[PDB]
Formats: sequence, C-alpha cells, structure tokens
Amino acid sequence: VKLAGNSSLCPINGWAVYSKDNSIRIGSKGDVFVIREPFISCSHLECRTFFLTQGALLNDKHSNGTVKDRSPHRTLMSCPVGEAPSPYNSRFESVAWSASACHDGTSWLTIGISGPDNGAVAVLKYNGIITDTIKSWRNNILRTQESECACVNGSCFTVMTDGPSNGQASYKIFKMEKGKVVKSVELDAPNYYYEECSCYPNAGEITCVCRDNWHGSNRPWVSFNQNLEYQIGYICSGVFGDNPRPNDGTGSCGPVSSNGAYGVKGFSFKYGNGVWIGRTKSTNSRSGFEMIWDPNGWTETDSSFSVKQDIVAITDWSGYSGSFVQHPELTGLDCIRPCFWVELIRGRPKESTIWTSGSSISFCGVNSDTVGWSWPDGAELPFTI
Amino acid sequence: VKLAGNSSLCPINGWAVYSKDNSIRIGSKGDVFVIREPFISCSHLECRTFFLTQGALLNDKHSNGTVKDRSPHRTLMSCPVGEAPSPYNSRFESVAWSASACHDGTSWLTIGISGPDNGAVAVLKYNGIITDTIKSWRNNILRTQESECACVNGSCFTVMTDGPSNGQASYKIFKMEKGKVVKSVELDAPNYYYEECSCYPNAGEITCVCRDNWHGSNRPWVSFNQNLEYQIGYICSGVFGDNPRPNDGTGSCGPVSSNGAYGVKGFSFKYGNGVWIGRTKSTNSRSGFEMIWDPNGWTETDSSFSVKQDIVAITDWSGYSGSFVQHPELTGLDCIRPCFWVELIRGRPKESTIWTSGSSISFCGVNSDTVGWSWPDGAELPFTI
Amino acid sequence: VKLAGNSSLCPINGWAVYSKDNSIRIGSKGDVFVIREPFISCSHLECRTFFLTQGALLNDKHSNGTVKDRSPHRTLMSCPVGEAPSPYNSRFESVAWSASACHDGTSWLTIGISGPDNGAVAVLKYNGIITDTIKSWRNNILRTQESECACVNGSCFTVMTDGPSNGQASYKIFKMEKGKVVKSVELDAPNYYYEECSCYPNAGEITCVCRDNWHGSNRPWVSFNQNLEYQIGYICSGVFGDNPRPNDGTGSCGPVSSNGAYGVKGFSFKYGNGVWIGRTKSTNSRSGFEMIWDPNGWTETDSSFSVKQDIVAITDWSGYSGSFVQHPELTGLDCIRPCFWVELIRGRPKESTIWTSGSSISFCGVNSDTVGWSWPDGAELPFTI
Amino acid sequence: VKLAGNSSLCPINGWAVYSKDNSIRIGSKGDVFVIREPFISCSHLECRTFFLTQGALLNDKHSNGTVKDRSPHRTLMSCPVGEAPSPYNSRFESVAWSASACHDGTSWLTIGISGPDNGAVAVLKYNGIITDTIKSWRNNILRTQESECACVNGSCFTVMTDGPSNGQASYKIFKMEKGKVVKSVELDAPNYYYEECSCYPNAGEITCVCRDNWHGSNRPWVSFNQNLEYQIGYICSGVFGDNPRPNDGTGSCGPVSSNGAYGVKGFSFKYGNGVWIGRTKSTNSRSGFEMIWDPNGWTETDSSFSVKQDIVAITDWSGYSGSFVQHPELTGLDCIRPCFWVELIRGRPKESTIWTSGSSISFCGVNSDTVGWSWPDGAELPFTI
Ligand SMILES: CC(=O)N[C@H]1[C@H]([C@H](O)[C@H](O)CO)OC(C(=O)O)=C[C@@H]1NC(=N)N
Ligand SMILES: CC(=O)N[C@H]1[C@H]([C@H](O)[C@H](O)CO)OC(C(=O)O)=C[C@@H]1NC(=N)N
Ligand SMILES: CC(=O)N[C@H]1[C@H]([C@H](O)[C@H](O)CO)OC(C(=O)O)=C[C@@H]1NC(=N)N
Ligand SMILES: CC(=O)N[C@H]1[C@H]([C@H](O)[C@H](O)CO)OC(C(=O)O)=C[C@@H]1NC(=N)N
Ligand SMILES: [Ca+2]
Ligand SMILES: [Ca+2]
Ligand SMILES: [Ca+2]
Ligand SMILES: [Ca+2]
Repeated sequence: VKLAGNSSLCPINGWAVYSKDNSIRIGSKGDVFVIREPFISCSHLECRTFFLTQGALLNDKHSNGTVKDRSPHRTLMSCPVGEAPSPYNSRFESVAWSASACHDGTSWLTIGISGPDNGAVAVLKYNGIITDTIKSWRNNILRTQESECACVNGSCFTVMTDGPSNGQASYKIFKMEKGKVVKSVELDAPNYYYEECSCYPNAGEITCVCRDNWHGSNRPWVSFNQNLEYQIGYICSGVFGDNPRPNDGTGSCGPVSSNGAYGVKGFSFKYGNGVWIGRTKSTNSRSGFEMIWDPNGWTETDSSFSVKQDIVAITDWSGYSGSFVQHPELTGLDCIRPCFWVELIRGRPKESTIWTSGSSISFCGVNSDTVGWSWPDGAELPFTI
Repeated sequence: VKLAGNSSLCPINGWAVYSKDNSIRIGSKGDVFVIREPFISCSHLECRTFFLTQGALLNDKHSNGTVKDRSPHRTLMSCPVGEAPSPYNSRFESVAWSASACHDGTSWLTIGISGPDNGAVAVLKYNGIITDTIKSWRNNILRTQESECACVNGSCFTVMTDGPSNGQASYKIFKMEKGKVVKSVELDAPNYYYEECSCYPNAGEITCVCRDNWHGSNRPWVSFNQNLEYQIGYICSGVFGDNPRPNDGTGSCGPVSSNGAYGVKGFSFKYGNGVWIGRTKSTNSRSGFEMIWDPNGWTETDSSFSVKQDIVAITDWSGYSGSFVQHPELTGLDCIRPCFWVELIRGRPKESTIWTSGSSISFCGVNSDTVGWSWPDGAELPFTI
Repeated sequence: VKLAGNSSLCPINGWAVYSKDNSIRIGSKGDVFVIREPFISCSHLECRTFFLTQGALLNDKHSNGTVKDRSPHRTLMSCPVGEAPSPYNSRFESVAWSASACHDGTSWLTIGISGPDNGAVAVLKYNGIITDTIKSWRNNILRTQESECACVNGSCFTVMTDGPSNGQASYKIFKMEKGKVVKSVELDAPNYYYEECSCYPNAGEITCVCRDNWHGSNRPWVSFNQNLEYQIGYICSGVFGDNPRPNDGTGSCGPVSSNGAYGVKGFSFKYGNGVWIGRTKSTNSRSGFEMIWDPNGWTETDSSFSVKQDIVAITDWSGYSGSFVQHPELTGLDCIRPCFWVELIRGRPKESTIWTSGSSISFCGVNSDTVGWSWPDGAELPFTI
Repeated sequence: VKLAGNSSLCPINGWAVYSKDNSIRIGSKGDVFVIREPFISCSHLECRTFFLTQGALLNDKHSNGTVKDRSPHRTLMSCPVGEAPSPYNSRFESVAWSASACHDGTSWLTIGISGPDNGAVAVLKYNGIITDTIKSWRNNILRTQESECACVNGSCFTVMTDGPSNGQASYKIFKMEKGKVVKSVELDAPNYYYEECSCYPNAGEITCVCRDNWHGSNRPWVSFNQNLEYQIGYICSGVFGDNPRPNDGTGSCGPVSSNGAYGVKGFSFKYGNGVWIGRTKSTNSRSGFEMIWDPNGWTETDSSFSVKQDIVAITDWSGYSGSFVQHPELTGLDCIRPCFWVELIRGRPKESTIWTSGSSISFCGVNSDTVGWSWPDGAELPFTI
C-alpha cells in the first residue's frame, strides 16, 4: 500500500535526539567509509541513512584528496540509521556523486548522478532495478537534492539543477511513478537560484527549501501540487538561513544579496506563515547548528523569533542539513512527523588532513519536552593518516 | 499478542551458564565498541544485549577517558546475546548515557537519556519511533535502570531518579503503553534512596531491587501494581547486597548506614519471604560475584543462608549486575523464568589504562543440577593502547 | 514459479551504470577477498555478484602468488551486487577454480570445478545441496563459463570445455533441471574453439559468445534450443572482439587467425543481424573497455559501426567481461533486459605486486539517454604488501 | 514438521567437495576466531558450522596458550557453512569446552559443557533457551561428541563420557525431546572405551563410531534403537581407523591394543557389513586424510579394501573428523545423505607458534563421479604473532 501523504505536519514544540552514528570516531580503527552528503529517509517499515561514499575507508591512503566533489568511484549506499557506514553493513544503491532517495510505500526509489561534468546522467532505480534515466540538459554539472525525495499517493517528487553555480541556472521539478518520470516542469524563476532542495510532503502538497549559491543569504522555496503547478519565493525572515550570511537584520521575500554567494545545503519547515529554521551558528563557516522557531518568518521580514534550541556548539564543525519525514503508515500517528539530520564535516578544507568525511546526527519534531545541547562529531584530528 | 506477565516465577535450584561475550578479549584485535552498563532483555522471539557505547572502539585513541560517565557520543545499541558488540553486528537504538529497554510482545520499547546534567531528557521509542519524552524534574542527572523495564498485559514499567547522589533524591515510577507515559507516581520515601533499579514481573506485580548510593549497604526495594500502588522497604538479610558493604552481620528492613555511601547496580529475586541475592565477593571493590540463596532473607535480619554458588572469583573484576526475565510466550513454560547478567569491568579506575569497558556473562534460573565456577573477563591488560 | 525465458531481449539505445564495488580500494584497509573471475547473476528477487576467491585477503601475505589460476583454496562465493567481497558479507557457494551460477526462479544452481588438472570434477548444487557431478572427459583442465548460466522454462544451460588451450579441444553443452544433468551434447566443431562462454536467453533460445584461445581474434558463438539442437559460427564483424586482436579491418564468419592465440573472456548481444560488442580498448593488453553497436555486425564482415560508448579509458586496466540478464519476473518489464559486468584486474602480471585481484563495474541496457565515461578500478598500487 | 529419520542411507560411490572455509588463511589479517573442534550440522532448511572458540582472534596476543583444551572463555558458536568464523558472522550458542548440536526439524538443540573438571555441567538449549542440564556423574571431565547429535521422529540422541581418559570410563546414551532428557542408559561395556562419538541416523536406528583413547587402534561402535536398546562392538577391519595406529594388518571385533592409547575424533559409515572409513594418512600424527571403502570391513578382519580416495596429502596437517547427515526434508531425496567434515589443525603442538586453531573442509556422499586430491589448510606459519 502506497504512502498517502495526505495528512498535515504534526504540531511540535521542539526537537528530540533521534540518532548519532559516531562514524569518524569509529573509523579511526574500524572499516568505515569516507563519505559526505548523507541523508535519512524512511519507508512504512524502516529508516535508513543514505550517503555518497568516496569508494574508500577512513585512515587509509585512498582517503587522499576526498575534499574533491566528483569522481567515478563515488557511490550511493545505505545502512540502518545510527550505524557507522561500513562495507560490512551497507547496501549498494547506485554509482553517484549526487543523489536522492525515497520510498513510496512499496519500494525504494533511488536517483544517482554519475558521468562527466559536461554530460552527467541521473540513473533512476525502483527496487534496485533501473527504471529511467535523465540526462544533463545544460551540460554543466547536473545535480540533485542530497536528501530524500517526497512521495504522495504513489507519486514521488524531486528537483534537479543544471548550469552555472555562480549565476542563473536551470531548475526542473520531476514527478515519477514506479521510478519512471511521468511529468517534469522547468521553473520560470528569473533572478532565483535553486539547488540541493530539502523537500517534504504536507497534505498532498510538496514544499522544498533550497540553496541559493549565486546571490542569496536567505533560502529560496518552491511548493507545488501533484500536477507540478508551483509557487516560488524566498523565506522572508531576517533570521537568515544560509551559510555564509550577514548578521540577522531586515529580511526579503527575494534573494538577500550581502554574503549571498556560496551556501550550504539546509532546510526549513513551514508552519502556516511561521517557520522552523535549521542553520549553522556561525555566519562565516559550517560551524555549530541551531533550530529557530520564527512564528511569522515565512512571510515577515523582521529578525525577531520566539524559540532557539541548540544542536551543535559554535566551537564544533557542522555542514549540510536536510529534512526527512516519517509517515502515518510507519508511526501510527494521524500526521506527518517532521525530522532533520545534520552532517558533521571533518577534515579539508578547514582541518590539516589529507581527507574529508562527515558524521551524522538526527532529531525528530515532538510535541513534548526537549532540550538544547551540543552533539558534535567528537573525533580527534588529525588521524594516523 | 502482548506478554501476559500473569504467571509466577519458576521454581529453581540454581543458575546455569547462559552466555559469555568475551568482548574485551576479542576487542584486542577486532572492532569492538568501548561500552559500559550492558543489559539483556528478551521478546517473545529473541534475546538481545543492550549497552551504552562510548562512540568508540577498543584499542583506539578515542577510547581515551572512557571512565567518564556521560557524554554526547554515548549511544544505546543492541546485538544478539553472547556476541561481541561491534559496529558490524549492532543495531542503533538511541542517543543515551542512561538507558532502559523491554519488549511488550509486540515491539521494543527503548528509553534513552541524553542532554546536559541540569536538564537531561529521556527519549522513549516504540519500534524505533519516538513516542514520548520525559524531562528532568530536579535538574540533577535524570537517570534510569541500566537494565530491562518490566511488562505486564501490554503495559511496561520503569523507575527514574533525579537529584543528589549523596542525599535524598526524587524517585518516580512510570507506566507506559506503546512507548507513551500513561501514569507516573513519585515515591513517598523519606530516608530512602532508589537508583539503577532491577525490575521484574511476578504474577501481575512488578518488583524492583535497587541501589542506595546515599547511606545503604543493603538494597532498597519497591513493588507495585498495574495501577502504581506501591510498597517500599529494604532487603532485611544480613547478607548485605551492595558494594561497598560491611562484613555479613545483623541486617535492617531500613538502610544499613556502615559502608552505605556509593554502591553498584545489582538485583535480587524475591521468593516468598526468601531471596536469591547476587553480589560481588569483595566487600570493598567490584570484584568477584556469587549467588546466595537466603530462604528467610527478604524479611529476616540474620546472616545465615542455605546455598552459595560461585560465578566470578574474588581475584577477578566484576561490576554491575541486573535481572532479566524470559516469559512463557518465549520459553513455552508455565512460569516466568528468572535470569541475570554480570558486567565485567576492565580498565579505569582500578587498572593502568586510558580506557574503561565491560564484558558480560549471564545465567538462567534452572530446577536441575548446576555448578559454581569462575567465568571472568579474561583479557590481559594493558592493551597496545 | 520458474523463470519463463520466453520473452525477447529489450530494445535499448545504450548502457547506464549499474554498480561499482570499489573492492581493491576498500581492501587497502578493509578485509576484502583476493578474487578474480567475478560475475553477476539475478533471480526473481535479487542480484548477486559471484566470484572465485583465492582463500585470502588483500594486503595480507597469503595474497602472495595469486596470479596463479588454480589451487585447492579457491572458492566460489557470492555477495549482494556492488558490495566489496568480504568474509563478513559473502555466502559460501562451492570449492572451485572455475564456476557458473544461475537462478531458475526457484533456487540457485551453482557449478564449481575443483580437483587436479588431469581429473577435475564439476560439482553441481541446487539450493546449496549437491545434485550432480560432471567429471573431466579429456583429462585436461575441465573449465566452464566464469559467468551466469542461462535458464528457460525450468531448465538451465551451460557450456564446458576440456582439452588443450592451444589447439582443438572438446566442447559440451549441458542441460540441467533442479541441478541435475538431463541432457548434454558435444559440439561437432572442427577448427573452432569455445571457452568461457557468456550465455543468455532470448525467446526460448540460448545464445553464447565465447573465447577462442587457439587461433581466433573474433569471438565464436553457439546458439541452441531447449533440446540442445545447435548452430555455430563466429561473429563476422571486422570490429574484432577478443584481446589480443588486430586493428579493425575485414572480418570472417570463421576464426580470424592474426593475433588469434590467447584471449580474454567477453560477450556480445545479438540483435537481429546486428551486434552490441563489449571489448577492451587496447589491441594488446586488458586495458580500457568500450561498447560498440554494429547494426550488421553479426553477419557482415565490414569494420564500420554506428555507436561507441566509453566504459573504461585505455589508460586503465580492465579484464574479463560477461553478460548477465534481468528477467520479467524480477523487473516487471515485457522483455528480457541485457546487462554486462567488467572485471578490473590489478596486480600481476602487468603491475609490481605479489598479488592479483579484480574489482567490478556493471551496466544495464536502457532505451533512454546514457553517457560514455571511465569508471576504472582507482586503487593506487603497490600496496603495503 | 519433525525430521522423520526413517529412511536409509543413500547409496554412494564417492565423496564430492562440499566446503572449505580457509579460516586460518583469512585470519592472518581478518577478525577470525581461534577455534577447535568444529562440526557441521543441518536442518530442514540450512547447514551450519558449529565450533568451540577460544574467546579470542587469530594473530592477537589472546591466542597465546590456545593448545589448552578447557577454559571459562571457550564458547560454542555457529556460522553458515564454508564461511570463516568471525564475531561479525557467528551466532552465540553456549558457554562450552565440549559440545554437540542437532536440529529436529523444528528447532536447534545445542549441548554445551562448561565448569570445573571435577563437576562440569552440560547445558541443553532448544531454540536458544535452556531446557535441561546434565551434571558430571564421575567427576572427571564430562565430555560429549564434538559433532552433531542424531534425530529421528522428534527425538534426538547423544553420547557422553565421564571418567579417566587412560582406562575404563563411564559411557551414557541420552534421548531428548525438545531439549529435555526423557531417557538415558549407561553402557555395560567392560574393556571398551567410548569418546567423541560420531552418530548418524539410518532407518530409525542410530549408529555411533567413536574414539578409544585407552587401548584401541580400531574404532568402537554403538548402535541403538529409539528405546535405547543397544549393541556394541569394534570395527573389525584391519584397515585401522584411529590415530595413532599400527600398519594395516589383521583386525579385531575388540580393541586392537598396538598403538591403542590416545586417539583422534573420527567416524565411519556402516553399509551392510561394509564400511566407509575416514582416517589420517599418517600412522603417528594427525596428518593427511583419506576415505577408504572396505566392503566387508564392519565384520571381517582382513586389511584388503576396494576403493581409496585422497582428501588431504600426508605432507599436510589434518585433525578431528566427523559425520554429518542431510535429511530428505532438506534435500528432497528418498534417502539420508552421508557427509563428513575434517578439522585441519594448525599451530601447537606440532608447529612453533603460541596458538592452536583449526580450519575445516567437508564432503558429501554422491552416486556419481568424484576425484581424490588434497585440500589442505594452506596457511603459512608462523604468524606475525
Ligand atoms: C554535484 C556537486 O559537486 N555538488 C557539490 C556542491 C556544489 O558544488 C554546489 O552546490 C554548487 O553547485 O557543493 C558541495 C559543498 O560542500 O558545498 C558539495 C557537493 N558535492 C557533491 N554532491 N558531491
Ligand atoms: C547517569 C550516570 O552517570 N550514571 C552512573 C552512575 C551514577 O554516577 C551513580 O549511580 C550515582 O547516581 O554510577 C556509575 C558507576 O559505575 O558507579 C556509572 C553510571 N554511568 C552511566 N550510566 N553512564
Ligand atoms: C580454469 C582456468 O585456469 N582458467 C583460466 C583461463 C584459462 O587459462 C584460459 O581460458 C585457457 O584455457 O585463463 C585466465 C586468464 O586470465 O586468461 C584465467 C582463468 N582462471 C581461472 N578460471 N581460475
Ligand atoms: C573435553 C576435552 O578436553 N576434550 C579434548 C579431548 C580429550 O582430552 C580426549 O578425548 C581424552 O578424553 O582431546 C582433544 C584432542 O585434541 O585430542 C581435544 C578435546 N578438547 C576439547 N573438546 N576442548
Ligand atoms: Ca547563498
Ligand atoms: Ca550503597
Ligand atoms: Ca583469441
Ligand atoms: Ca586409540
């Protein structure tokens, strides 16, 4: 039976710790993949961590140069949530340096992009079998979510981008059924930039919060039907969501140009005209993490907010973050539960090592008591090498 | 179908060896977690060892300082009984530095406490999904069993403590159904101290035997209905159960104040007005282990007993111990079978290493012939480091 | 329910990346088998990589001399596709230095050849139980596919060879049901040489493309019914398929004698009178890999072709390659899907190491957009040793 | 449904290779248990290798002194057949320095002996739950098969010994149903010695071939009903089965006293008044292995035989060997299939290492063509240490 995706998001008060894989700490001795761009996605039965390996293990010479984003050796793999990603516990999914994945209630859909920068191809698989292919249409690093796609009523949804990372690019939404593209639409979004979208279902409608790598310190959003009829904007809150960014100030419901170049993958959950914003604590680097409840932040431009929950201290490295959801058919609830993960990047460029890898933590939205703290990576660098 | 928990404890004569994981011996070379506070719990189908990892492996630098009790990296994980806890065979359960777990016949309930000492939060999960949260009410190290909760008739029961470890603290019993707290009661127990309770079901009633860290060399007990109507006392036997303790002498059915400060997690099984006591062999340190049958020891104050079965020699390290149970729906018996595990602590503070970890052994109550021996940890310290 | 094998091959335009195991890269640190002769085969439910271990792990002294083809320690094992072959994730199949395997829709049939060069015995197993034996009939290295057998309608088919590798040998086709030989036929093929056949089903008929180690630079083929009534020939295309070989030129629908001695395991898919040829890029060594569509190449002798898709660069090592198929009962398609794997050999004789091993990549035929690239082994030799 | 055990042994011509785990070779680098006394046993669905670990891994300091037979750290564990025994692939069964195991068609029965030499206790488990206990009755190393028990019609059968290893001891047969002893009988066997019995079912009757450690160079046998009504004797063949032994000569249907002290675990399969004998090739040491068909050897005293099949060369170490069986409900045959395993011991006392461990090979009886060879351990000693 297919995930309905017809229920609204659960009301929540805060975020309870869900997982921590301690991957880098464990990899000091154990056989743990060098990875980055991890994400969590759930079915009607289980929750899995997906990740892009570098086809190499921590503390081994083949970890050399793994700051590098794209290679033929990068693979999408998955393991049960909270476990350190190892060749002994991980399922192979796809050859990929950019990925997405989601379960429709029947099978896993995985999307894996590999190939050359000027002609990359997204390979779609449904239950591990190739069901479709999407080829680069702008010949400039075809690239997708690095988090879970969204499913409603037997149809699953993703966003891909193609073109410059430093200017106007091309943005497409894709609708797939049983791993096959049945509809796509190019966004008519001049002056906007979409990348690395974190997309979730809410009462039959999909909302994505993305990365403006071009000229935005706030995050752009797209929301759409099951017919791909869409609306676009930027989160108006002056509690700026990207990294880097300016100090909190007067928002825009377009791109905030100070410190708008570059970015980091992130997410936010829309609650009416309010927003839950996950962001780094640093304005400059991928350091720290916090959840902020801003009850008029989706549409209003002020920097005032109601509630900050600490997740990672400023003195500790963070990285990418993304939404994931737990559906009624898994939880038994009457609503869709919002959750999030944070990637905890260690190594290059910030630290003197030959390698780059990430750990993960995750949290679920809860309508009971919670607490702020710091759950950092905890590895001691550098390694034996 | 839910575990009934309506049957009485099996009649037994002694204890037969059930498991030994050899974790520390194996971890000298293999990828074995640094752990402490292990415990065993069973379902209608399987038995699992739960444990608090230090988010690190034995013989690796990240094992440095693991004598330390609480950190953000500590996680509750589980593996099949008797297997060495490894990232390759362990299921992730929760982020936790204090834990409990039990199966109601349908799903695993896990309880994991993490967060700061002044505001820790117990995260409850049912089938791996968060179902409730309990926040520290005295802001002083919220802490739970470090052994299995008890289930009867689709309801599961645990004890938590909050407050000083050196004086009067606050003690609550919790009743949960499908991982959600449905009732709780604070114990009216002036001059008593409860901690690290080992709780088991017996004919619809739960009995816990706990640790008085304040001023008790004997163990306190609580027993209660499914309505949380309770009775309290201390084991009267002059065969004192805690560590440290005085020499065996004249018991109290209150706290025995000589050597009553500090303690160790332990258990006992009440059999009428008699008791099976598991305890260290040393009066001073966590060394050795023995089972003692004292047939009037629950209510009488003398130091005479009938039967001693050796489990670990005085010349070998022991540590925590706890009860676990095997229900009729798993065993096919007409009674609830009592079992116990012992944690075998190696390293700090007693030995010159940078790390602390534990192995485990376990035993089940049997109505046939058995034998005393020593089944110690067997690792040779120190390690390569 | 048995795999029907009554459907035709899917129409395709190109090849989409399916897997990459990164085995040698991972084995630099992790516990990965020294292997060669890997192959992929699927059931109605899963896809597995089969391989011949050397009964040893990479970067260990027992990897010494593993360029050697046959030993008592060689074993056939399998693991899920795309995972590095490890003692922790691999199923034991058979004692073997030559092998085949395939699933009939009910159970795995495995064929494992071990024993002395002058009297080797093929052990057939069905669901892991020995169901038959085939003994060497020419007393000179009995040897089979090193890729999947072919199944149609509850019957499975393989080819074995016995005799000289440098002249006329003896070639038999075998038909088995439930792992038991029910019919065999010796090919009447004077001046032909068959070895290491890659065999696939197409509408109830089996086609094998093989290795002429004697005097053929093009590949021989056999096709047959379920009654073992056969036809024989060589691929006529002047796009020569073997390694070594001459430059592309004027083909033969017999063996092309320039550079015809020695060879490499390979495959081709017949599409009418056209062919998809997989071959090394080098004419001399096992280097590079490419797919070539030659639309009249099965029967015509010219060297012109329509479509080249790059798979591995000339500057990188390749090795064996083979066909595998995915049936309608697994994919839900109305046709049999063609796929292929490539073995990426590292070490001896081409590189200064004490050992020889292979990685694998794989690709599936798709009727949508695809891209050429290089997905090489990526290990950096030599190893610690 | 229970294994019937009512069918006769399959007619066979020879032995086909079934498995080889390469454990010691793999353990040079990988995390492989130090073990000895392995054995294979099957259910209606799977085949598993059982083994007595030393609670330690190969090439680690805790392997020191593992020539030693009994310790508290020895555990019975199991893994799928042909896989190297690792903490990552092995199921914990029991705490044991002597063991037996067998499946009745419903669940695994395991028997594990631990405790002191003067009071050891056999712990019986059915589906991993303790169902009975058997205590030493002569207070002198209670000891059992080190191979599979035998099951017929929902009842399982084993042999245990207690007393001197250098003279008359006490020998009991045990009948169990659902892991509980329902009948036992002490053998009235003056001048006989039984130990380490290899027992198999044949048409409702159990036959065991054992080790006379006292004064027998030939093997003793017991055969019995489901009522424990028994007959006893020694294999009459002058093809002597034990190690050490004299040269082949004139047999006895009592103990052959030359070279009769000490022994090695072994087996034989009775076929009418004929026997299939598995034995070392050396008369002195545990070296080499061969299968011999002696068609009148059960009852006749001559040294002539019909058929020798080589299994391990004299120049290579062997060790224990034992029978195992595959029942009709697993294989689909109309008969019980005979199989055997050989333990390949490396290290002490014969080789200069600090440790002792064993690999395994196995073979099944087949009515088709087979071949003799040598499949030795293949590890190169000594190790890094
Ligand atoms: C496909 C690709 O290379 N994506 C990049 C991503 C990208 O460079 C920016 O979003 C600009 O478009 O940046 C980052 C990053 O850490 O900023 C990592 C991602 N790496 C990987 N997914 N491998
Ligand atoms: C939550 C916490 O830190 N609990 C402690 C426990 C505690 O200090 C005493 O019971 C006093 O309250 O003592 C010990 C101990 O070994 O004595 C270990 C436990 N460690 C862990 N559970 N991590
Ligand atoms: C059974 C056997 O030894 N087969 C050989 C194969 C063979 O030598 C040639 O085809 C000539 O007949 O060559 C090769 C090879 O790399 O060329 C490896 C195979 N190795 C293994 N399958 N182990
Ligand atoms: C229980 C016990 O210690 N059994 C011994 C066995 C025994 O010494 C002889 O049969 C004499 O009775 O000998 C041997 C042996 O290698 O000869 C190993 C067995 N070791 C183990 N099963 N651990
Ligand atoms: Ca930006
Ligand atoms: Ca105390
Ligand atoms: Ca050739
Ligand atoms: Ca003897």
